[PDB]
Amino acid sequence: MLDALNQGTVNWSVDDIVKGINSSNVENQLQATQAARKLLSREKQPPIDNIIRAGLIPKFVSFLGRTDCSPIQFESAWALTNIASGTSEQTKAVVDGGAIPAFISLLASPHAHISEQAVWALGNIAGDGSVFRDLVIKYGAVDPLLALLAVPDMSSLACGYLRNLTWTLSNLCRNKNPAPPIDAVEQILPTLVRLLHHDDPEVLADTCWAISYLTDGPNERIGMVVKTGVVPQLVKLLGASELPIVTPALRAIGNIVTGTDEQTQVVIDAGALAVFPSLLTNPKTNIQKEATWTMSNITAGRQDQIQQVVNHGLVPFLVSVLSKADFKTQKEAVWAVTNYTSGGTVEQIVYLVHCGIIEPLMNLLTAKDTKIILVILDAISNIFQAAEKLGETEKLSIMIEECGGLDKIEALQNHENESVYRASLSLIEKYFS
Repeated sequence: MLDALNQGTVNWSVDDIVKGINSSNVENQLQATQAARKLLSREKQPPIDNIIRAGLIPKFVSFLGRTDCSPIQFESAWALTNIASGTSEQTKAVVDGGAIPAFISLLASPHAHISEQAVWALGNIAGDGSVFRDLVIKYGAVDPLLALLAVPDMSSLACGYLRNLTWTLSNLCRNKNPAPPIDAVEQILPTLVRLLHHDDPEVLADTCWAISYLTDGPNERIGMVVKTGVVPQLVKLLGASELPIVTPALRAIGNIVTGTDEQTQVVIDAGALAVFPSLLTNPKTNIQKEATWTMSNITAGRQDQIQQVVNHGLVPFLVSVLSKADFKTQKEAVWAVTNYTSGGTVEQIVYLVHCGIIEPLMNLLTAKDTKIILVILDAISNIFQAAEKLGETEKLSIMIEECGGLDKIEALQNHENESVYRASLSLIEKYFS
């Protein structure tokens, strides 16, 4: 019944656990609790419902408060968490048994490894959905969670512990319907901001993820993030060599430029455009895709913003990706071109055409995707409008003819797709007759 660690074992019955856990002997209570966490920590087929049916949750929860015996606090935190990591109903049973406030009080243990358990517990529950997340917040988890990081140097804290607390904060930032209560976000941001200057790769990755969640919302949310001055540091991390940093850094920058024109300018002012050559030629196609998407949202902005895209020499990269990247990225490149031609100046559209946008664009008119064809034709239209202003519609017509583009446009003349038939007929009637 005891192993060579003097702990309870997986060989204890529920009968045994119930007896031990109800004893006045503290060592017996601890062994019963160890036997329970060992049973419940089996990855596969843990007998969670048997422990719940033995009415044991309220007892495990009161053990969380047993300062006289930190190992009992640890072992019961562990068991409860394992229970909570099960079905939604199993989690709901842990919560209904009062575990959240008890975990929150446990953050005050002067034992790092105990307060660490509480952080871990609350992270698990918070991430079990928006509803639990809000319960964790409503019960007051935020203040004590942050107080653990209110120290002079974060580096006084062990890497493991910091990783664990950062992970838990990012779950308080995660999910929608509904999104995190705004005042909790206000409270948390300044700490995330300090975390982005820490130099542990996993801490940085977790914090970038949290920021990406906060920036996935209405502009009010984007603004809050932007107003902290993190954007520059986010841009620095875009440059990081670690893909697990670059990926959420990129998502966050991508989200921010879906915001207002001023919000996008903060991104440009921080020097993001300079990182785009390495992103747009990054072997990971997901990065190319996210990067091109971001670029599509910058070329949807103002003319002096489009001008910075040009000034950083990014247009040939865009041509390159429109030509010879995987299709999902090519779709973002179509958007980037359509946006750029929708808002750019005449001179900017002349430059885009001199970079050789036309052939790659025309080639995509064989795509079997109606949305994409209609957008490409929209882009074609915008380029023609600029040629009108120079009285050069005809020289563009000729550029389109020679790279096989008039053929691809003629090929859309099929009534089976009435939408595509009309778009393409009009274009043919106006500039190819």
